[PDB]
Amino acid sequence: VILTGNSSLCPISGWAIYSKDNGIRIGSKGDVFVIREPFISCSHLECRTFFLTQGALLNDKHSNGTVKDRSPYRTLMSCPVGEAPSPYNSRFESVAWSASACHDGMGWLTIGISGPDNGAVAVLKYNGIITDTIKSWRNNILRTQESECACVNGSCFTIMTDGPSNGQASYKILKIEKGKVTKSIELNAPNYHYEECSCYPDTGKVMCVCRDNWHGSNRPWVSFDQNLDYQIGYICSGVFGDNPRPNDGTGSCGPVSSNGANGIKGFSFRYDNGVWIGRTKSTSSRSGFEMIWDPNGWTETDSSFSVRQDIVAITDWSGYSGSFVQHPELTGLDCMRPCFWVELIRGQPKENTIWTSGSSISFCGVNSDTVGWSWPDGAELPFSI
Amino acid sequence: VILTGNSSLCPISGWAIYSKDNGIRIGSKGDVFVIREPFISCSHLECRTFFLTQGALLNDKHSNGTVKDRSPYRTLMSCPVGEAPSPYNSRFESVAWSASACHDGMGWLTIGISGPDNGAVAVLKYNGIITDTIKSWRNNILRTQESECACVNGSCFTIMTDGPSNGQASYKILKIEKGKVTKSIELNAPNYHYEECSCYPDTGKVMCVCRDNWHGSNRPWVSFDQNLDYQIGYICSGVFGDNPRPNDGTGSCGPVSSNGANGIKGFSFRYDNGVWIGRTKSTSSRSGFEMIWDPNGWTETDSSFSVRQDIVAITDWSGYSGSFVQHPELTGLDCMRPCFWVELIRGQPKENTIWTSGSSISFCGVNSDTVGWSWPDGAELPFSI
Amino acid sequence: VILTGNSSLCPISGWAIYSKDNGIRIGSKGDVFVIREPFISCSHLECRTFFLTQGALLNDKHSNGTVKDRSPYRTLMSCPVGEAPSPYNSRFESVAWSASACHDGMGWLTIGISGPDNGAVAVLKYNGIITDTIKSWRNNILRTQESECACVNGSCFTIMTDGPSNGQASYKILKIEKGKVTKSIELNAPNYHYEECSCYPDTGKVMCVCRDNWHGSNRPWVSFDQNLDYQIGYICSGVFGDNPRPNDGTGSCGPVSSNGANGIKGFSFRYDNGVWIGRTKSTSSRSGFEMIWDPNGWTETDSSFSVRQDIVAITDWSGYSGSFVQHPELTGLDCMRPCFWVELIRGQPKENTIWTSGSSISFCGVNSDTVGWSWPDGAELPFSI
Amino acid sequence: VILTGNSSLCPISGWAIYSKDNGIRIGSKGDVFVIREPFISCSHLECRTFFLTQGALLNDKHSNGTVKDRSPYRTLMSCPVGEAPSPYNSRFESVAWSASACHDGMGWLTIGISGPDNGAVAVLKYNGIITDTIKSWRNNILRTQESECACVNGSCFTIMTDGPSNGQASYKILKIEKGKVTKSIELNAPNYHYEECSCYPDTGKVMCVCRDNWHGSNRPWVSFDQNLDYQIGYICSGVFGDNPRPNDGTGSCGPVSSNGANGIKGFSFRYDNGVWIGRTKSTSSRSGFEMIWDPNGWTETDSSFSVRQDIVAITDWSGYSGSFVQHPELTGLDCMRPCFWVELIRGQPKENTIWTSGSSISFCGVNSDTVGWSWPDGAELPFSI
Ligand SMILES: *[C@@H]1O[C@H](CO)[C@@H](O[C@@H]2O[C@H](CO)[C@@H](O[C@H]3O[C@H](CO)[C@@H](O)[C@H](O[C@H]4O[C@H](CO)[C@@H](O)[C@H](O)[C@@H]4O)[C@@H]3O)[C@H](O)[C@H]2NC(C)=O)[C@H](O)[C@H]1NC(C)=O
Ligand SMILES: *[C@@H]1O[C@H](CO)[C@@H](O[C@@H]2O[C@H](CO)[C@@H](O[C@H]3O[C@H](CO)[C@@H](O)[C@H](O[C@H]4O[C@H](CO)[C@@H](O)[C@H](O)[C@@H]4O)[C@@H]3O)[C@H](O)[C@H]2NC(C)=O)[C@H](O)[C@H]1NC(C)=O
Ligand SMILES: *[C@@H]1O[C@H](CO)[C@@H](O)[C@H](O)[C@H]1NC(C)=O
Ligand SMILES: *[C@@H]1O[C@H](CO)[C@@H](O)[C@H](O)[C@H]1NC(C)=O
Ligand SMILES: [Ca+2]
Ligand SMILES: [Ca+2]
Ligand SMILES: [Ca+2]
Ligand SMILES: [Ca+2]
Ligand SMILES: [Ca+2]
Ligand SMILES: [Ca+2]
Ligand SMILES: [Ca+2]
Ligand SMILES: [Ca+2]
Ligand SMILES: [Ca+2]
Repeated sequence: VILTGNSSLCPISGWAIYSKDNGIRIGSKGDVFVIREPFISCSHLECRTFFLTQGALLNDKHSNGTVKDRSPYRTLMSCPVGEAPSPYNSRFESVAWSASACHDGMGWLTIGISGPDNGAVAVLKYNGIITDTIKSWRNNILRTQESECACVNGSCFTIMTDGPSNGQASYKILKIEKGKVTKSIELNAPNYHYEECSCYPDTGKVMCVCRDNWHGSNRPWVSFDQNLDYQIGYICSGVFGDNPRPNDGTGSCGPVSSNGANGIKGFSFRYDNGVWIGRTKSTSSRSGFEMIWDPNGWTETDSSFSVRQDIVAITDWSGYSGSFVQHPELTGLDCMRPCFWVELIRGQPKENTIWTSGSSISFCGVNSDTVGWSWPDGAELPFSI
Repeated sequence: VILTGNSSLCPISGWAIYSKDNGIRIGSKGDVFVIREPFISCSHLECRTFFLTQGALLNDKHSNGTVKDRSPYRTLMSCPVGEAPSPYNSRFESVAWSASACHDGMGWLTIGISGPDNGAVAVLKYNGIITDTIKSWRNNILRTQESECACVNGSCFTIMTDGPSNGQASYKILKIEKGKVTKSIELNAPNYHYEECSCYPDTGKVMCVCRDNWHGSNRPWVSFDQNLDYQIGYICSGVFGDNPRPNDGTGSCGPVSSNGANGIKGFSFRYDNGVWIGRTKSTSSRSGFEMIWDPNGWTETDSSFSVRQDIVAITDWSGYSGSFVQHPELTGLDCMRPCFWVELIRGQPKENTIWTSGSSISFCGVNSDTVGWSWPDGAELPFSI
Repeated sequence: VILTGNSSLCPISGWAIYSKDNGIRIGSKGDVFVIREPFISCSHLECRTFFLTQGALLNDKHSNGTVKDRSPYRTLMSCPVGEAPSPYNSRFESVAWSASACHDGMGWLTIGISGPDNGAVAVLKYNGIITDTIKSWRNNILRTQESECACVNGSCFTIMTDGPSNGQASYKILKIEKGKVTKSIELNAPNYHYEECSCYPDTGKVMCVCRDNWHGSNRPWVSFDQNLDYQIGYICSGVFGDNPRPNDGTGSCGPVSSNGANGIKGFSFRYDNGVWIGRTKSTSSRSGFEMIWDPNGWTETDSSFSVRQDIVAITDWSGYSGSFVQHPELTGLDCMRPCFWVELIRGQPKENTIWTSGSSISFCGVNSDTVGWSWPDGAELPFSI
Repeated sequence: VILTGNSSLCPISGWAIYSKDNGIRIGSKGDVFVIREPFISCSHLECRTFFLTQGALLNDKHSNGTVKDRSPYRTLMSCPVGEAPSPYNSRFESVAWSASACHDGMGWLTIGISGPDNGAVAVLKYNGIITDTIKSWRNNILRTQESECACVNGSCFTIMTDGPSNGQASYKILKIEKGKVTKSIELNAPNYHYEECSCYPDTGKVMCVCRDNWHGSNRPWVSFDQNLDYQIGYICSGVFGDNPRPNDGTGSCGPVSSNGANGIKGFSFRYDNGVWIGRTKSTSSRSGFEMIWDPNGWTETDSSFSVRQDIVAITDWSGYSGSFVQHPELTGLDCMRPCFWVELIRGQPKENTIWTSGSSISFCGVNSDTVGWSWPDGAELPFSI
């Protein structure tokens, strides 16, 4: 089976809870990796949580966070959805301090970037075998999604950035077939900033919603077909999606400069001119999480919206979030099902531990009754070490 | 292969021990979840233990049992029958503080209820994919079996309650096909109370024996066909099945008010006008367990019975119990095999630990020689934390 | 595939080492069961180590050996050959304080005896489903092999004993087909004593070599065809096989009374009128282990032998031992391959720990070069708890 | 599918990182074996890490490294590539203090040598079943590759040494078919010394690059066809491959006596008259690692080379290294892909711990962009025990 990727997004009314791993609570006693970016991706058969670890466990001296983010120890691993990430249940994928993965219907593509800041190399694997490499073209921290790539009709697609995180950088779309790059194009995007894209397939094309770390408190997007013919923009809604951000107000279809520097990995789903935005509840802190349906929010700049569904209370820590889909080949549906995961970050810099880790929760979009609540991490910090 | 569910219960004389997990004894040293309701359910290929955890391990601070029962941390997980429930051998099923699961011959149906007391939502999954949701209709702790649902001819069936635990509530039978609710009916059951139903298939229909928490010390039952044409009653035997309960005496085919408030999840199997009742040995405490064959106990009110088989001594803790079956498709028999599990609850409120957990034992009904004994939990409490 | 069991034992010259699990050394730090009787049995596909645990781990208070041997906590579990027996790698088989298991080519038969001393019940499972039970007929500790049953032509065979361990008891051969007892016969064996038989298939029949705990320092044997037509005797060699035993001398084809009380589970392989005897090196202590080829030792009473191969030095602890075979269906050979395992018992009563456990080693018979050595347990006792 | 082994080495420009297990960092907290020689080998389906353990865990008293290398506790085990080697994820292979393994397309061949120094026996297994033994022919530490054997056209091939480690010894090539030795030949190699060969298939033949422990600071090699018609030599490059070694200078096509005694397991790949040499960065210590492309280094004695790629910085420990390949049957390529692993040795003698263990990294040769870096072990020593 190659996933066709030709279906359109399912009609939905809200979000039903799909998983919660309690990784940090369990890690208080069990042997659980210190992790970041616990992104989900699915095949035609099953779903997995991918993550990066510093190859260190919770409640151990090696969890000391002072280790640079981009270390030679960092690896991309995966485990079944909803399980604490342990060396006893986790598959090794790639050596990586920035990553993506996705399944095309026939096998897993994983992308893992390691190496020095001035010459990082992305190693691409398909079915665990090295199939290609991509080296840094601007010599300044080649980096990728930290969530699932998108697959349509036997090709898979991702976005990579190279250059400053605080100014203009360079952004490329890659088309990958059985783990080999067969096409790429650089975005002609002056004044845009793309990091940490959340990309999903929809109607034979791909939509990516990303993080502007330079000068945007709304989210940039890029969409493209199988030929890499692309469009770019920012989400117009005055319901601002980044963190930090200003209070909701008048949006812009370009980068909103107020509170624009810095950011958080996030996602959104476009439905016609409307948008489901996932975002933190706080405008200043990585706290809380909510889903907002803004029926004109893709193209219109008002701060009006119609539905809010709570996911994590503002009194609890959240973190990165990303899209994942479930294809008809997996679900038996006639439409592409949208889902998302949230990383619940504990420890530094907000809390007094030597380490920083996340646990995860995830939700799937359904057209049936749902409810808002708070499903926070739940660990009591500090631990012993 | 869909399970037909058209066979009648096997002729049996007694109960042969099937499993014992020693979960709590193992968890004194190993990495074992704090759990409750370790219910067994089987496919055409294998049997699993399902359970709810607060996503915390024995001998750890997060096991602190002051946490609400209905917490956002609670998850339904499963592991192979007879193994200690660990993060290293347990599959994630659903986020849930009340649950059921069963296999239809083709895939697993899991039902996990989470969300707030005033608006809980049951998430249904078939083969791990969300297929439906059911929202609270009385805004008062939507809740379900805590043991296996029953499947017949490609549909599976369960009971949900919404409303007070100490007065009249609302009870519904759900018919589910490949994870989708295709029919439901509310029981017209004034003066009845149904919680925590133990439901099994028998001759193309389903029988549920439940817990009246309001005002009955005998057990309510409901039976129904594939169309949800139902019958209701209480078990007539003066061999009372609930805990607490009075001493054995004259029964009633309606709710026996003496010691009727409160209760424990349990089960019974109807054979003609007779009944096998599983029950605690104590009338006041969750202590001991025994199987009683009362050959007229379904419909007659005397306190006479013909066989008692000891399962757990009165000097040892017991707990929840439930039915599960093994279908002909699994066993190769021409009849439906009755089995049951018993949860052996340790810790709070009876014992001085910060936590409450159960281990489990299980038995299958056989027409060959058996013996009574005591197979208790066996852990030495307290631990270290 | 049903295993035919029609081949004869392979020609061999010695024993090549097959596995060593280091269970107790690993258990010093890891989560490893306290176990006894780590017997191996194989299918047409793979080999497993079966064992009994008290459902307690090494370095834990629950390992306290003062627990009766015949406890309600004891379970039969299995793990892959050569792996430390852990709750994280071990399959649950049966609740049992005495056990057997074997594969017929189509599925696993397990036999697990639990219950009280005066009315123990053997639960038989095939493919993990209960298929039969056998209750104590003398009301005095029904008990079985503690090693693999033997399968020939789709039937499997075992020996059970009921009665005194220090005087005349009752001994039965059972023929089991797909987990159902289809035939049994009681041995007419006055003055014989059979416990803990080690039984293997050979040329369409079964040979069992056992332990006389009453008054024999040589080993009793029983052989039988598929109809349960049997013969009985004792191994004639003056190379005495039990522990304790006298120094080698003149044997007897009946029970050798000198040092005859007490014993140890062991095995031997008959080749024509010759015998491969496995035995401890000490005559008084469960110390050392060696294989001895006595070319006339089955039928003749001299103490002469031709080959000794060391297995464990006399300065190291050994323990129970048993036969297992590998059938042509597994190996591709034209003959039945003999193998054996040895349990290396550590702790009480010989050593100052609260617990008693064994690790294991195993060897297969080959017609190619081999060498004698010592492969002892290797743990340094006591542990922390 | 038998692996043909008829393809020639893939054209490559550099080495892409394939795995990193972080074994020692993880073992600071988790249950991880003390290991040595973590060699990788692959089938037509997957790659595994094989390793020797003393059957003891990190942070435990049994890790005490005063134990002989050649102990009866040492076992060959395997786990998936990139996972910490634990008792919970590792398969048992053989009892062994020296080993090799490889897959022929149909099953795994494992070779494990145990027994005393004066009479060691190699036990060969195919699909886990004993298929042959080879006994010491010089009664002086029979020993083998400590990395994968090489398979071509249904036969697999290895090298064994018997005799002094500090003088002339005896060297044999073995040809093995389905686990059975079908041919062997002794090398007529006066004044050569072969230990710890790294052997790979290439164009229907096999090339082994080895360690001269007697009197060579360059590496000896032997190549042979399927008939065991062989050639011998030393790598001519003045870029010396052993450790210890002199500074680069004039090489020799025979053994380079300067700093020739002692050595380290290593590998090299021949391309035409050129060579990729993997080596430590230090000439005196097992520190650093680098890959050097010397385009005439197989046959010419100059110290010129054209490419250096850094793998581990000189300020970090390295250790043993070996070749492994990925066959077309696995990769879908039309050429034989070269890979290598490096063992990163921590503990004794260089560091103050009771133990010595290695973690691992591995790389595959690619014709696409790569980068040099340092991917060292990363553990902070000592631990607690
Ligand atoms: C998590 O990682 C952190 C970074 O690695 C650790 O913090 C560091 O701790 C070290 C202690 O090893 C400390 O080192 C220096 O501290 C002083 C500088 O302000 C200085 O006085 C010290 O110099 C003395 O000691 C060293 C021996 O290491 C000798 O070489 C010197 O001659 C002298 O005697 C020393 O250089 C760092 O300051 C500190 N890093 C920073 C910048 O925060 C944490 O310890 C670790 N956390 C845990 C819990 O392990
Ligand atoms: C492994 O299991 C063994 C058996 O269970 C334990 O040994 C037992 O330890 C207990 C202590 O609980 C001991 O109990 C009695 O000891 C005295 C009899 O000689 C007697 O003075 C004691 O009576 C006092 O204490 C009890 C409280 O438990 C009160 O009820 C009394 O009123 C009085 O104050 C007590 O009854 C046993 O003697 C002993 N068993 C034997 C026969 O060896 C081990 O402790 C255990 N090992 C470990 C390390 O845990
Ligand atoms: C358990 O939790 C409750 C409420 O949070 C608290 O009062 C109590 O101190 C806790 N117990 C322990 C031992 O931490
Ligand atoms: C390690 O073993 C040696 C020899 O048995 C001994 O001399 C030493 O004390 C041991 N080290 C430790 C820390 O136990
Ligand atoms: Ca921003
Ligand atoms: Ca709007
Ligand atoms: Ca532990
Ligand atoms: Ca009640
Ligand atoms: Ca009655
Ligand atoms: Ca005896
Ligand atoms: Ca003799
Ligand atoms: Ca050398
Ligand atoms: Ca050169």
